[PDB]
Amino acid sequence: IDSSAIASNIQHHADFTPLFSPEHSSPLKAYHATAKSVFDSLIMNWNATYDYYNKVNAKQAYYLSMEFLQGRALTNAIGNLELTGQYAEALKQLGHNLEDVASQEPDPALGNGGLGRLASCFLDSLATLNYPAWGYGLRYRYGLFKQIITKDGQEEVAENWLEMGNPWEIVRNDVSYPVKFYGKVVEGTDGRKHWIGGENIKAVAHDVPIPGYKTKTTNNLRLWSTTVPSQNFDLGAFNAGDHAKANEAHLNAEKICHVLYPGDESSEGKILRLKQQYTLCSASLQDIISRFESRAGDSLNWEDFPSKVAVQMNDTHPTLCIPELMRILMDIKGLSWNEAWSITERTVAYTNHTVLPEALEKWSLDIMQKLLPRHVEIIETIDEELMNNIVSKYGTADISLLKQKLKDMRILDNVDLPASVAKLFIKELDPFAKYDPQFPRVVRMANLCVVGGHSVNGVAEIHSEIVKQDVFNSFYEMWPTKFQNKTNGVTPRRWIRFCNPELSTIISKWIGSDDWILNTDKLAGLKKFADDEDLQSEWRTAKRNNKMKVVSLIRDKTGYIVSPDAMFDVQVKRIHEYKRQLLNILGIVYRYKKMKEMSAKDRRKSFVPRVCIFGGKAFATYVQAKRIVKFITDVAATVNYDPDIGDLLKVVFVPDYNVSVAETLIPASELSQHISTAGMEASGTSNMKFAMNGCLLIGTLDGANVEIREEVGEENFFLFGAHAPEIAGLRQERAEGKFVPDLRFEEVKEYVRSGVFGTSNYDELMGSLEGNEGYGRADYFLVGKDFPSYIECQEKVDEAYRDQKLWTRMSILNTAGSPKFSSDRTIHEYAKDIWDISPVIMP
Amino acid sequence: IDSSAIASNIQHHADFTPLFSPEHSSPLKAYHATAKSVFDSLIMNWNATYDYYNKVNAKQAYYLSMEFLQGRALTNAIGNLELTGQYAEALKQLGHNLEDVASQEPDPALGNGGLGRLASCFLDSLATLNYPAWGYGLRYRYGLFKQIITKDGQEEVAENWLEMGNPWEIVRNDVSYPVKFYGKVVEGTDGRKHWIGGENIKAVAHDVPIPGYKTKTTNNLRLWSTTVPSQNFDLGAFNAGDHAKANEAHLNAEKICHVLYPGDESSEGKILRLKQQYTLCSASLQDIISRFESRAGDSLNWEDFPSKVAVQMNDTHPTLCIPELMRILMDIKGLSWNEAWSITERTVAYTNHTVLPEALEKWSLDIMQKLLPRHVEIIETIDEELMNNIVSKYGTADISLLKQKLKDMRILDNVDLPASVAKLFIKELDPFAKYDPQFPRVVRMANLCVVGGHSVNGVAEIHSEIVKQDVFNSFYEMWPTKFQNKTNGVTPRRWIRFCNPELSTIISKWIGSDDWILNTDKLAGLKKFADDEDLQSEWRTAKRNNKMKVVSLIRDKTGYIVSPDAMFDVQVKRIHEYKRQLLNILGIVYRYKKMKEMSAKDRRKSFVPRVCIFGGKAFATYVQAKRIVKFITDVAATVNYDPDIGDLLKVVFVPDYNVSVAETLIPASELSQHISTAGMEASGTSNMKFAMNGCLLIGTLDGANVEIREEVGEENFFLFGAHAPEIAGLRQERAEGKFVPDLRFEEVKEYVRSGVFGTSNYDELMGSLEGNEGYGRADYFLVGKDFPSYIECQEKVDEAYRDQKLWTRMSILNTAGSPKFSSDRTIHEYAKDIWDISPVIMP
Ligand SMILES: OC[C@H]1O[C@H](O[C@H]2[C@H](O)[C@@H](O)[C@@H](O[C@H]3[C@H](O)[C@@H](O)[C@@H](O[C@H]4[C@H](O)[C@@H](O)[C@H](O)O[C@@H]4CO)O[C@@H]3CO)O[C@@H]2CO)[C@H](O)[C@@H](O)[C@@H]1O
Ligand SMILES: OC[C@H]1O[C@H](O[C@H]2[C@H](O)[C@@H](O)[C@@H](O[C@H]3[C@H](O)[C@@H](O)[C@@H](O[C@H]4[C@H](O)[C@@H](O)[C@H](O)O[C@@H]4CO)O[C@@H]3CO)O[C@@H]2CO)[C@H](O)[C@@H](O)[C@@H]1O
Ligand SMILES: OC[C@H]1O[C@H](O[C@H]2[C@H](O)[C@@H](O)[C@@H](O)O[C@@H]2CO)[C@H](O)[C@@H](O)[C@@H]1O
Ligand SMILES: OC[C@H]1O[C@H](O[C@H]2[C@H](O)[C@@H](O)[C@@H](O)O[C@@H]2CO)[C@H](O)[C@@H](O)[C@@H]1O
Ligand SMILES: *Cc1c(COP(=O)(O)O)cnc(C)c1O
Ligand SMILES: *Cc1c(COP(=O)(O)O)cnc(C)c1O
Repeated sequence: IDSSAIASNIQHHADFTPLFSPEHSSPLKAYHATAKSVFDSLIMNWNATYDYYNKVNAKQAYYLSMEFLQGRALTNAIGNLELTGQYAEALKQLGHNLEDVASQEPDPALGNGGLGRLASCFLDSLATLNYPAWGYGLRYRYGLFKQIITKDGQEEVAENWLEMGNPWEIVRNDVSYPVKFYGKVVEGTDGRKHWIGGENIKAVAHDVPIPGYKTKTTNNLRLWSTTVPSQNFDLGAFNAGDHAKANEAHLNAEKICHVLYPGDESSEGKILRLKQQYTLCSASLQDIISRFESRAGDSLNWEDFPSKVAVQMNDTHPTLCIPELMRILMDIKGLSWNEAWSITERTVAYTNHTVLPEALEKWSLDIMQKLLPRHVEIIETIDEELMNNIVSKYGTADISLLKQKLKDMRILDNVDLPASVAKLFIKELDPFAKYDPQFPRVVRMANLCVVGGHSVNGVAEIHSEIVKQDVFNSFYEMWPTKFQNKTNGVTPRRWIRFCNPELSTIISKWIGSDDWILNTDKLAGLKKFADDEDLQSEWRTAKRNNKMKVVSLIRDKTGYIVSPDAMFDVQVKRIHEYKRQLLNILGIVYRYKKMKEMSAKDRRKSFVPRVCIFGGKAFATYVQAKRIVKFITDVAATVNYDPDIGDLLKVVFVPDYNVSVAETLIPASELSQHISTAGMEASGTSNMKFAMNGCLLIGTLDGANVEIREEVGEENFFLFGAHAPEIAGLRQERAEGKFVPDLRFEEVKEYVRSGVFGTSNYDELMGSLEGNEGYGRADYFLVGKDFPSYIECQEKVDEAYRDQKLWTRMSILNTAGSPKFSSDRTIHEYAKDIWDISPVIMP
Repeated sequence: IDSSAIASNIQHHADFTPLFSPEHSSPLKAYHATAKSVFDSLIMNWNATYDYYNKVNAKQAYYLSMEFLQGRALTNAIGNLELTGQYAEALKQLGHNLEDVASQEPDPALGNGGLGRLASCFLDSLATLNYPAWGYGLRYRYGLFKQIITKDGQEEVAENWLEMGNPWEIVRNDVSYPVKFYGKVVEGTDGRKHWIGGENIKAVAHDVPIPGYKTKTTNNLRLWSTTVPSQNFDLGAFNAGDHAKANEAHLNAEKICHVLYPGDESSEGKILRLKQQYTLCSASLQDIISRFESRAGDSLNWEDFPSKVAVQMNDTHPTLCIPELMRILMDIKGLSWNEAWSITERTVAYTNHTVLPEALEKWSLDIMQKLLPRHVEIIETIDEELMNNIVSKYGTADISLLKQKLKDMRILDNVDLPASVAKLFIKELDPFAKYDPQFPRVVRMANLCVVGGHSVNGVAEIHSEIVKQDVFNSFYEMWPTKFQNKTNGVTPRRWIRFCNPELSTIISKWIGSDDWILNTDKLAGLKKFADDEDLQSEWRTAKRNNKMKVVSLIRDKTGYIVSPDAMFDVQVKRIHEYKRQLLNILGIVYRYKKMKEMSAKDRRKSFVPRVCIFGGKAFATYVQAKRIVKFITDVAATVNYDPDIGDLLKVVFVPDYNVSVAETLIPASELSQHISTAGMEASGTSNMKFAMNGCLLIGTLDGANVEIREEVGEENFFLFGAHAPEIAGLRQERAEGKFVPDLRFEEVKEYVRSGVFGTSNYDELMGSLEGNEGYGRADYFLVGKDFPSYIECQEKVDEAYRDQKLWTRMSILNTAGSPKFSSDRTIHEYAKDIWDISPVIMP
């Protein structure tokens, strides 16, 4: 299977599955063709893998998520098939360049943060390790948004990734499932419940093959596109002139897949958010059920269901899986409550990803009751049961104790207790056991997930402890055997081998083979070579070579001109008060001010030259975050064009940070920042990407840094800031006026109010770092607190960078320390300890 | 290139361009694959033809139309490539059946009536005869509508043909043209006009190859799909919860291509109707201009434009081509008025298709002025010129005469005359030369088309005379050399060879070859064999064999059970008061009543057994037409289940009449009806299809029947009814109470009011056949008048069918008489006498 045949297959797809005029010649045209030529290998293998799983009828694992940051598939598919050399040559013959062709691929608009990229890494590992597993998600048309950076700060534009269609997917027209909204429940002849009426849509499957590395195993991300049958278009409306009304039905079905995490401060935004989730659950489960039945055939027994199916709820979005499975098993197959509940408990598992409350979903019962009346019936029964198990395991005797246990674990909050439990609170009836109209009736999804899943895990050792101690305590006490940990990871094929081929050469040379790509434990053999100077020379050169690609990026995307002989200092992540991009920039602002009040001789002596690179998207509606990116941009303009500074300091905000950007940025990075308020980050995965590439980490004792420190060693990691235990203390200290800030921190704040950074003075932004009390103020994320610790920590980073022997020694020990953070071992752990699945290898 | 390789190509497309799960097995899946396997041959040849035309830079002809009834492509593509035998065998190997696979193809929803099917026939002839010509149109998503027949009559459902995508098209992503609505005009530095602002959309090309018969020549139907760039989607709107507002821009662009001939009783429906047309013109012309320029290259001279381009305006919908070409030539290329006008005059030509006023488009100036302000400026200048040419060619002297000439030919009606011409009417100023607010300001498009095109033709000899005498008289007088005739035709490959293979065997046998398919004149050699009994036997059997396919159709689509040993009497056409389906059914109702008042012995003696088959769609908003289909259905129920009748008479209304239905119906037909009120049908093409298949015609001296009678001979055609000259006379006779109807016609009307045809008595419908005066009444289409002539004519049809030697002799002479009605010679005529194009044969 040689390069000359491949160049013919490329030509073929350009001409015989064409998207452009024949005489037209574009890199973009070359991409759609090359994509399709590669894809042929994936279809062959996809079908082989599909057919073999059906034969073997092995337990299949199903990963549900609202997010998938797939990123560009081309170079990773080609790389995994090991046709990387030959596709490169093929494109030379045709007057093209692979790097240039690959760069025309649009990033799928299917995700946002770690949650999505984690899921994606997971799928690559799962395929690579021959595990039978699919991903289920929604096919978002416009995604979250494409970030543009103007003079007003961030602006959001809808993404265009599907405008010419996605070559990396396959429409499965025979795979359509009906999904239902609103309606009402009634009891049929056969005493069985029947959910009728309401609005009805159909979800259609779009498959995205996941090619394994050096394996024929090709798994699948099945993506739901919602629509309605053309007949639901209203010609009466259209011919009468009312063209929007004519189109109402199509809009409502289709908007479900328009935007990721749509704004929900409106009742209409909530209903959509909820329709998004139900669709994911309903369509996905129906399909899972379907596959179980065709494989079972004549020998069909539902008790076999949890031994053939594992469903993984990634955060609380897919919670509805639980009652949805109960609906199908009872209303459609005629299983009894306990029979269905037993099966459900053992099929579902839950991973929590953040102690942040935007993930601890609460829903209005009234909305849910209206949209999904049958599911509320089911939850009502589940919550009645849950309370009877609590009654058993505790009280009747101690009522005030029992009262507390019931608040904590209740799924439906502020509802009239079931008759059974209300009994215990007569005096008559206690107000606690009664719905209070002064407050909302709420459905607490996280509790329902804890009840419904046989396993509950977090994503880092510190975090899964927080989960057991702070978040779900009464539940841990009841079912200690539910609670686990599965520390996150990242695929080393996309995040070393294919994003950083230059380093990858150096790695396989000194370890003696390239097997580490798969058996990443074998990177540890670099520890001993850490002080060899010849290794160090190749290692430093590689970093420098990758830095020149970023100089191109910054030049092109922002217009700024930046030298690669400086320290590349990066912070790229979702723009949130808690991740504290604000802390970082203010630290830069302090050094900027010091440089400006200092002689040009001393400037060289005092500070190492840096290029401080920010990136990430600010949730559009999040007002304060958006002001933070605006602010960063303003500082950039002021610093980069100052002749007193020059190449001693540059500050750059790279627009539209996504998988593609990270793939260039990360390998070129020498210092990355992960400086979240301690105990707020659950894990974080860029941490792990950076370390794999020999990037050093400056950060807090928070999430995955903790374990990353353990692996690479305290001496090869820049630690600063208050620790997790001390947080709420330092806050309440602030509340009673007891915190007095560093003199240097007051200096910076006022130097910002000086107005040297444009016509804006930002008294409003600095205002969130002041006062003792009140929402949006009181420096809740401890920026002013950790400030002095931090800027002092940055002095030690300077001094280390001065000894490039040391810096490179440490650089190397981070790569040597990374193997724990391979998504491969994250998968093994999941596979053994939760899913209980076995690999399946085709002959 | 053998059948065994083709079956592999089919398998390949099923697996390597898949639309369904791999284990799924459907006739439908087999179609999409087979379609794609055939398509590969078309792409090869499409590109060969494309490239060769560019080389030769031969004058290209461009057919613009709002309609294209393409019909199913599969068997016609396969047939034209002459791979018909081998594709049939290929499908047997794969466990499938071509007829069964072909029947899964959805009819494109791209047309409605003759206008569309004519255009389509034309494209097949043009490719077949090696003429360089494209068709330009819009890609309608939901089409006009899918007709369903319920107990309430007709109901309209939006068509679903694109739900899985069209295998027979190619998206040309590099071909996008901006189209602009509203806005305003301003004068730039360079004294040149500039149209700025307003709403902006983009039209994208979708190509549909037109394979020629036994030729490599593969021409093109370029179809415009309107949209906007994803960035015009409003995230602010979406995140705020206002999901319709977020989507407003996309809806407005996209709705342009949603429905064919959208209802326009609303100002909003008119603006759309107009946006549809402008888009067709604007996008198409820009593309034409573009191709001219790339072929011209360095040697570019605009005086060469009409020697390289011919644009054909099919009816008044593409009228805007005229001022649109003027816009581009002046505002974009900088040609002067006379330079651009000279070129425009010689590029554009106009075909009028009906003296019916829904085609003689009048537009409100105020709407047009708002939507297309620059185009009105241009029309204003054209109308000023037109009036100066009339001033020259007539008056100043005779003013009342000149007044009359100006009313008739004026493009803008009820507008203030230009200063120049207003001069001639001072007394002061004559009210005639002044805008009267008591009436609308109107733009008369047909006049503009006459002014703008170097040729004006009709579509049958009688009609093109009507056009010169009645419709455009003053214009004919001014420019007699503009006015022509091009009698319509139909492609004999789709309408004999491939719809009727059984007959096609018989044809090539007795003529000695199959060259007639191409050189259809050679059917004339059948005249002499008309009385050979062995020919007659094969001929009768074929008809009977094709009738058994219709028994299946009627059984399946309506549920009625009908014997093929009866006369198959068909009327299938758009349901219009003027085509007079009402006349036909009432004639049936008369025979029904006669049979019911008669002994069962006499019933056999008096009437030949018939199956009377109606079909066609009633424009949804057209209230009276819809009542006519309702009525027909009610009669069907009453007649078909009457034991006194049995198989002596059946009446059937076939739902959703389209190309596909006609392909089964026509070859099986023995009598077809074309009974329009004389002088109202321009041509008609089903006439010609029926005759080609040996179907006899009963009809009026109207449109193409006239010439069809001339060809097959008066003795082989059933003529009835008042003639064209006598019409308006018979009407005004009615107006002054002088018409007294036949006693048998009053009998039928009252027998309908009897209520024997269901709970409806239809006094409202019969009401349109009564009175002397008033809109919707007064029997304007002369149903009661022609009635006695007609039912008596049907007695002669009975008596002829009794002598099957005679009937079959006549059947044969109709096929022998058809060659004139081949779209091939219609094309030759157009090509020589209007377009002035030459064929181009590749080596
Ligand atoms: O992949 C990364 C994470 O993804 C998921 O988190 C998403 C949330 O579930 C989703 O709701 C959304 O959350 C945004 C809020 O909707 C939005 O209001 C805002 O929150 C602000 C609020 O606007 C403001 O009034 C207040 O002062 O501050 C709030 C934050 O403290 O922003 C939210 C996100 O930035 O977006 C999330 C992804 O961006 C998973 O749930 C999570 O576990 C993953 O880590
Ligand atoms: O392909 C066949 C023909 O196509 C084109 O004709 C189309 C018309 O241009 C288009 O406007 C439309 O016309 C329909 C009217 O819009 C609709 O109102 C109705 O007209 C009725 C009216 O509703 C009613 O009030 C009155 O009593 O009677 C009117 C008719 O006399 O129906 C019209 C069509 O049935 O549809 C046409 C195609 O269906 C070409 O223009 C034409 O030349 C072709 O022959
Ligand atoms: O982004 C989340 C939000 O959390 C904090 O809200 C505090 C607030 O200070 C209190 O008044 C009360 O409302 O407790 C909340 C935490 O439980 C921050 O105040 C705010 O800055 C931050 O944006
Ligand atoms: O479908 C068209 C429509 O045409 C006729 O309208 C007549 C009408 O009778 C007159 O009162 C005046 O309005 O002249 C028109 C023709 O110029 C028919 O009357 C009507 O039945 C028919 O539907
Ligand atoms: C790895 C990755 C993330 C997650 O980063 P955190 O460190 O968890 O904030 C987000 N976005 C993209 C594009 C990534 O590649
Ligand atoms: C030929 C044809 C027509 C045109 O028929 P007329 O006799 O002009 O009314 C309309 N529709 C279809 C599907 C056809 O095949």
